Amino acid sequence: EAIVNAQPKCNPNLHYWTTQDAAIGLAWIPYFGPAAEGIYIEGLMHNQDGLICGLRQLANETTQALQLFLRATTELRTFSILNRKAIDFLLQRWGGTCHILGPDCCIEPADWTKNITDKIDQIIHDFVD
Amino acid sequence: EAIVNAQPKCNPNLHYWTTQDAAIGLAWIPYFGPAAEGIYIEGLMHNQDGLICGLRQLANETTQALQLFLRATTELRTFSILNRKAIDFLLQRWGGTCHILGPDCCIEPADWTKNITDKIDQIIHDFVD
Amino acid sequence: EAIVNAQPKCNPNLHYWTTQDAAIGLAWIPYFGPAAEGIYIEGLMHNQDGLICGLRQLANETTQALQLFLRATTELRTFSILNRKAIDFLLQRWGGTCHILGPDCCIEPADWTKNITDKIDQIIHDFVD
Amino acid sequence: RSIPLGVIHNSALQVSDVDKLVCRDKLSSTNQLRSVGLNLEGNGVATDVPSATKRWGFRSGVPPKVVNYEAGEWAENCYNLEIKKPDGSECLPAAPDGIRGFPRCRYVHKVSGTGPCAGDFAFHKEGAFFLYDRLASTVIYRGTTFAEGVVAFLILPQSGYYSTTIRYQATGFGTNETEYLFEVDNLTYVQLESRFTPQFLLQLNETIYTSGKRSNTTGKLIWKVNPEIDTWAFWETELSFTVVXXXXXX
Amino acid sequence: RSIPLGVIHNSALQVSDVDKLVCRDKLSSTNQLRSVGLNLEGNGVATDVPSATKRWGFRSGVPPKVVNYEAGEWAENCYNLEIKKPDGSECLPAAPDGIRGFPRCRYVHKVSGTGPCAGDFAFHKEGAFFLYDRLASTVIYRGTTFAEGVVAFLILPQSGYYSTTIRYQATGFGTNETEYLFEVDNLTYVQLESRFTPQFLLQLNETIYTSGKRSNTTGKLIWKVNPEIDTWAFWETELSFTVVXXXXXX
Amino acid sequence: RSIPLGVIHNSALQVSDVDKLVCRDKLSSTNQLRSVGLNLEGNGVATDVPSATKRWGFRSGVPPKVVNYEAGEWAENCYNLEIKKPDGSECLPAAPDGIRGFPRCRYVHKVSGTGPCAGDFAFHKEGAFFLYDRLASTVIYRGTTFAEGVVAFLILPQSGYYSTTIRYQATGFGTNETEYLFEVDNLTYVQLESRFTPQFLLQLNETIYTSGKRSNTTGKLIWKVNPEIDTWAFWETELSFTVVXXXXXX
Ligand SMILES: CN1[C@@H]2CC[C@H]1C[C@@H](OC(c1ccccc1)c1ccccc1)C2
Ligand SMILES: CN1[C@@H]2CC[C@H]1C[C@@H](OC(c1ccccc1)c1ccccc1)C2
Ligand SMILES: CN1[C@@H]2CC[C@H]1C[C@@H](OC(c1ccccc1)c1ccccc1)C2
Ligand SMILES: CN1[C@@H]2CC[C@H]1C[C@@H](OC(c1ccccc1)c1ccccc1)C2
Ligand SMILES: CN1[C@@H]2CC[C@H]1C[C@@H](OC(c1ccccc1)c1ccccc1)C2
Ligand SMILES: CN1[C@@H]2CC[C@H]1C[C@@H](OC(c1ccccc1)c1ccccc1)C2
Ligand SMILES: *[C@@H]1O[C@H](CO)[C@@H](O)[C@H](O)[C@H]1NC(C)=O
Ligand SMILES: *[C@@H]1O[C@H](CO)[C@@H](O)[C@H](O)[C@H]1NC(C)=O
Ligand SMILES: *[C@@H]1O[C@H](CO)[C@@H](O)[C@H](O)[C@H]1NC(C)=O
Ligand SMILES: *[C@@H]1O[C@H](CO)[C@@H](O)[C@H](O)[C@H]1NC(C)=O
Ligand SMILES: *[C@@H]1O[C@H](CO)[C@@H](O)[C@H](O)[C@H]1NC(C)=O
Ligand SMILES: *[C@@H]1O[C@H](CO)[C@@H](O)[C@H](O)[C@H]1NC(C)=O
Ligand SMILES: *[C@@H]1O[C@H](CO)[C@@H](O)[C@H](O)[C@H]1NC(C)=O
Ligand SMILES: *[C@@H]1O[C@H](CO)[C@@H](O)[C@H](O)[C@H]1NC(C)=O
Ligand SMILES: *[C@@H]1O[C@H](CO)[C@@H](O)[C@H](O)[C@H]1NC(C)=O
Ligand SMILES: *[C@@H]1O[C@H](CO)[C@@H](O)[C@H](O)[C@H]1NC(C)=O
Ligand SMILES: *[C@@H]1O[C@H](CO)[C@@H](O)[C@H](O)[C@H]1NC(C)=O
Ligand SMILES: *[C@@H]1O[C@H](CO)[C@@H](O)[C@H](O)[C@H]1NC(C)=O
Ligand SMILES: *[C@@H]1O[C@H](CO)[C@@H](O)[C@H](O)[C@H]1NC(C)=O
Ligand SMILES: *[C@@H]1O[C@H](CO)[C@@H](O)[C@H](O)[C@H]1NC(C)=O
Ligand SMILES: *[C@@H]1O[C@H](CO)[C@@H](O)[C@H](O)[C@H]1NC(C)=O
Repeated sequence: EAIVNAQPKCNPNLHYWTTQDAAIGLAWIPYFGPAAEGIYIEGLMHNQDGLICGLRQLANETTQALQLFLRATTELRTFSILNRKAIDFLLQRWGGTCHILGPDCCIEPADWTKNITDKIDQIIHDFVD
Repeated sequence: EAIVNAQPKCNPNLHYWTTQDAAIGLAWIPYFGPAAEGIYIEGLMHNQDGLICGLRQLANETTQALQLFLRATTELRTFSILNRKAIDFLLQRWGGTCHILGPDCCIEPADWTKNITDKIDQIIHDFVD
Repeated sequence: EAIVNAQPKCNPNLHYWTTQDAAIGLAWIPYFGPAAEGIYIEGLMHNQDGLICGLRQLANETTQALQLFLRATTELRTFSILNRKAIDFLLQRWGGTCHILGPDCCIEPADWTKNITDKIDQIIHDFVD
Repeated sequence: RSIPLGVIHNSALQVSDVDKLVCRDKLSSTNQLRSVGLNLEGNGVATDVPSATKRWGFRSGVPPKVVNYEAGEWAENCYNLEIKKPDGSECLPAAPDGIRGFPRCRYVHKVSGTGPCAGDFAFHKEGAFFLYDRLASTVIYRGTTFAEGVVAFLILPQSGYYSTTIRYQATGFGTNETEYLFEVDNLTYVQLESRFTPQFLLQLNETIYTSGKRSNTTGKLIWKVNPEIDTWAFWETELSFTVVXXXXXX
Repeated sequence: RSIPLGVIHNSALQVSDVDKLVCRDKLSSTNQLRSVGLNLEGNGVATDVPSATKRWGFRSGVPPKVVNYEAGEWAENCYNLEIKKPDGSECLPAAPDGIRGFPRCRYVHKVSGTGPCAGDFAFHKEGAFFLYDRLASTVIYRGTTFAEGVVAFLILPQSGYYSTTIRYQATGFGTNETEYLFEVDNLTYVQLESRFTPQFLLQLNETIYTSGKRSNTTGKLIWKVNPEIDTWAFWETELSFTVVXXXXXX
Repeated sequence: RSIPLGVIHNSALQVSDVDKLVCRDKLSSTNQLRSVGLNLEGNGVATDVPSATKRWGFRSGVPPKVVNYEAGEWAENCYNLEIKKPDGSECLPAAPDGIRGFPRCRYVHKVSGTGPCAGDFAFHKEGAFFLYDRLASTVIYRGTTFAEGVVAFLILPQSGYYSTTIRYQATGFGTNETEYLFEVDNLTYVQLESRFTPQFLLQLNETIYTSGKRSNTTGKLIWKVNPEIDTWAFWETELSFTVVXXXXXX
């Protein structure tokens, strides 16, 4: 379904920080590198396609399922949410037999079609004696 | 192989508990929700297809490999057993080149067969001049 | 790229230990089994194909990316490096639609080719009236 | 070895693994992967405190290990141990953060007492696990309710709760000279034997209270049941008191 | 339920999951999977200490839980709590190993004081999370800077930093009779109200210092702002002092 | 950057990643994925205590980090540090739960002593790791045997053990004025130099014992080896004593 922001306000700009930083010399060595306060890069995203106000509503609506997931897990949890999403993605497409030209099989025989029906003109065209 | 229950007795019924519970109002909020004792749902499984007595023997026979796995891992283990099983499942089927009509390739070209041999009657049937 | 050992020396032999050990009787039971010092098996690898000197240089060159990965993660890390590599491997091959005979699709229609062009001699050979 | 996996084929449970399935086998979601904890109770093991404690022992040099499991079985008998050495130090480690007791126990057999505890950790002598709240361990944690059991891993195809605490005192725990007493109150005890069921212990407790057979002094009173009194698995199912500080309940 | 996933379709953000994508949807790397922490600030919640603390409460019987997130939002208002019970014991647990404060805060509202703290852990009454350094928790940790917020999970398609600490004293924390004081120095305080913004508090602090309105004795001096003094969300934007130990700032 | 992966192609080891393999490359099991710990020893680094300790240093503001590895290399030289500050407080943190010493060490160089320790944690100055039992850390743990080394990640294609502890005393640890003494007994020491090999230290210890060169009083006796005494990497390979409390071993 779509995302309907129902919050009292929306800050349309996302001034964000992350740690997804080529290192400069020996800065990668923990002994010489930055302190914990200096490992962050910053960025600024605007509300193009309404993605920021949609993101704020998405995080708000994620909470119930997230809290119910955390209640059901023990704090000795041994799996990551995003890795399990990646595994479930692959299991949805490839967890069973892929029936070609089916709705649940992500196999396009496009070039394989115009490689057979293209090369029929090697047996029907060469029918001379 | 099959599962042969070799236990002195078998309780054929599994009165089980789990935490795989639509929430009721604000019950998902940890501040308002249930205590740790009240997060469990219960169920009762009977020995249809001998699954319960087979399950008891399976858990018994799993112990050696499970203990040997736990001895070889450090208690800082960073991977889950079931996620790794899911990954190994996909690697077994899709970890290499899928040779169509092979025994290790889970690709059924069924409808793709009766889409070519069906549509041969567009070139062999239309051979008029 | 290739691995160029640029170390002052290389020990060409790898006298290694690991815990990848059929158990002997009740030795799998932790109460009866070995102590922590006795769970290791040993092996000796020689420098065939220069793999040992290449391995020493590889571990040396892995450090920067490994340290930068560890700086960016919190010590509450919930995913394993090798499982994520396995997932990324599958996502690279099967994360999208597999176009048959494409460069990024690992589907070989070899036997499927010589099952159609082989069985054309059931309709072109049987054209009698 | 490799951890076996339970899969349903031909209307029967079979042991297999992800590397020996066929293309017909369809695993389309991690929801089909399940870990279950099964109680040793269900296999017919003796559950009384004397019999159960004989299956545990102390060992050093082996670090404890822990594995998750998602679903468990309602237990009739659980155990909760508070054992010390004669010098007063604790025999069992405190439960790590986030390890709660087994969640479904009809009878929790709480055992307090002493023993030499010749070992850093208490392990299961038969290789089984100690089942806590969705967590299986190789060792016993102090004052934490557990059920003995084992774990299975499955590929699935695409009723009020009451708990009663039964308290015991123990001497010589761990050794082959262990003695157990069933605690009626802080000064009235019954010498315990293997044949006493939880139901018999609760009725003996109710009989002693209503009949005034509790100790009415400051000293310790221990009752003995005469062998002439007696009354399968848990799922398939005129007293005279005179003192002889020992005594006899006929 | 199942944890929702944000995906971009038709130039708009939509909620979906990995089980309801189409073959056109291409996930070729875990780099496309991202967790983000969004601050309640961005939704228009009141951020003053009186309003913010009303959203938190103490509860027992619920273990704390923690989830990772990779990217977060620069916060204008964060909070750092040092609350004790009247008997002197700590109300909040020490931060677990490796949990650092929220990394980007323009104003850290440090609140020290007392309260009954009728509960083992402090939770968010509206179900939100307390955002620390790339870690979201259900409970508040002692002396650890946090921002209130929530977490979203996404599938992506294939400017100096200054922080100012604003210190408060609190009585009756948690109850519905909580009192707050803004600390100018260890002996000069201002009775706090919800309408005071961080910018107004810093200018009131600079005015009190330069005008010599700090306490020049050993006793405690508390200023009150008269309601005649006053001056939207954070992103869209002649004083007389006489003492009446209370006083008034007109 | 992205963590590199070792793969065998054309009878040679190459660095690559899962995103730059070809369809011919077959990864059919996680068993083909392996992490290995390689010792700095194998690259030809000086392993004596003076040389090795110069590669470590104390730093604050950087949290420690830890990564698993499955297989390791037998080490000739390991290290085990017990360093305190002059005020008696510990310089190094206790090993976290489940971190055991490196499992294969021919010589464990145990170093006790003092130093300023101007930093919360001791890091490797060259960016290497400290290898423990199947666990690599960025910092040194107290009294825990480690080998210096680095970790590699691989895609595989589809002999008695003896350990000897060599004890040292150290002053000015961490600084550029560090002094080391080889401990023969609790009252007999040898002033240590970089050129002394483990084999030379063990023979010097056996010579001092059998020749009665140990201290026979209550005071401290320190021997010095004269530079005229001397005797490659570890894998490719008439004494007069008079006292001058210093002394000389010619
Ligand atoms: C191509 N990028 C551009 C626009 C979409 C894609 C993703 C990125 O923005 C992400 C984002 C995630 C976390 C922090 C900052 C930006 C994004 C995805 C969905 C909705 C909003 C932003 C910038
Ligand atoms: C369709 N379900 C039905 C019958 C097979 C399938 C699986 C489920 O039972 C599971 C189960 C797992 C854990 C707790 C309780 C039930 C099950 C699988 C294999 C063997 C026995 C039970 C009930
Ligand atoms: C078939 N094996 C043989 C040779 C290649 C393959 C892999 C194995 O050696 C591994 C190894 C890994 C960790 C410890 C010891 C051996 C190996 C892979 C790459 C480079 C060197 C060794 C031995
Ligand atoms: C009410 N319960 C019942 C059915 C839904 C809810 C959850 C519980 O789930 C069972 C189950 C097994 C097979 C099919 C459907 C539900 C279950 C047992 C063990 C582990 C997970 C789920 C049993
Ligand atoms: C400098 N930053 C900028 C671009 C590279 C570096 C890393 C950061 O990455 C963003 C991003 C989003 C979408 C496309 C490219 C970069 C980013 C935000 C949140 C989480 C991860 C990455 C923003
Ligand atoms: C006896 N060892 C020998 C062979 C089986 C057992 C286990 C060990 O395994 C090696 C190995 C490498 C390549 C092929 C087969 C075995 C091994 C080294 C490092 C990490 C895992 C395994 C070596
Ligand atoms: C498994 O069952 C057998 C036979 O009942 C028993 O001897 C063994 O101890 C059991 N294993 C465990 C781990 O309980
Ligand atoms: C059992 O206890 C007796 C003491 O009466 C002792 O002699 C014997 O060694 C014990 N047996 C074992 C196996 O410990
Ligand atoms: C019984 O003894 C225990 C152990 O000291 C004590 O905690 C408990 O309060 C006592 N109960 C009564 C009723 O005396
Ligand atoms: C024993 O009986 C008394 C009397 O009602 C009761 O209060 C007590 O709980 C009983 N003990 C147990 C273990 O049930
Ligand atoms: C006093 O205690 C005894 C047990 O020592 C008990 O049997 C007796 O009933 C009590 N007194 C009376 C008058 O019943
Ligand atoms: C989500 O937004 C609604 C409406 O603003 C609000 O009532 C609710 O408390 C929010 N949920 C969380 C977890 O903040
Ligand atoms: C609010 O505080 C008053 C004290 O004046 C008290 O009587 C009342 O019960 C409180 N309300 C709540 C909901 O706690
Ligand atoms: C103010 O009081 C705090 C709390 O006791 C104390 O730590 C601090 O040193 C004091 N500052 C001054 C300037 O007195
Ligand atoms: C209040 O003003 C004084 C005067 O410069 C300054 O030192 C102090 O940091 C200010 N307090 C805050 C919280 O900014
Ligand atoms: C002394 O303190 C008072 C506040 O109690 C302050 O207003 C006054 O300015 C100070 N003294 C002088 C001479 O200003
Ligand atoms: C890798 O090798 C180079 C050259 O020998 C050396 O300078 C560098 O310190 C090494 N890196 C690590 C992490 O040991
Ligand atoms: C080395 O030690 C000397 C003391 O003799 C000191 O003066 C000098 O600063 C030190 N060098 C470094 C780099 O610390
Ligand atoms: C040597 O000194 C150490 C450190 O105090 C001590 O633990 C050890 O017992 C001593 N050994 C002898 C033989 O005196
Ligand atoms: C030194 O020699 C004595 C004499 O045998 C021996 O007991 C001791 O272990 C030796 N020390 C070392 C470190 O080998
Ligand atoms: C007594 O100790 C000295 C060292 O101070 C040693 O060289 C000497 O051999 C010992 N005494 C005798 C008689 O050897």
